[PDB]
Amino acid sequence: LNGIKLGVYIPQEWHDRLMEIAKEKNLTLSDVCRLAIKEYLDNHD
Amino acid sequence: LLNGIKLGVYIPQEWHDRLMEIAKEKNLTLSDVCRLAIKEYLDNHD
Repeated sequence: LNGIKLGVYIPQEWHDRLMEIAKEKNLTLSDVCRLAIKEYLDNHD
Repeated sequence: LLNGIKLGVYIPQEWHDRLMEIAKEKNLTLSDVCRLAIKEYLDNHD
């Protein structure tokens, strides 16, 4: 994407479970990452 | 090596500057805040 980069390290299995979701949905791992981010941010009004 | 793999995810500024603000109120790194944004998300896929 554009805008502001992230350089987070996460648990190896997490990644995988994020890579299998991204497959299943026809997204990339960034896409699904933004998904969880925006979903988090939505929780916090 | 608890953590380990790196992500590079290009996200809007708004999500960026705003995640930052949550961190400072939970006292966390910008990075903690995502780690759980992600974990919760992965939890909510059963």
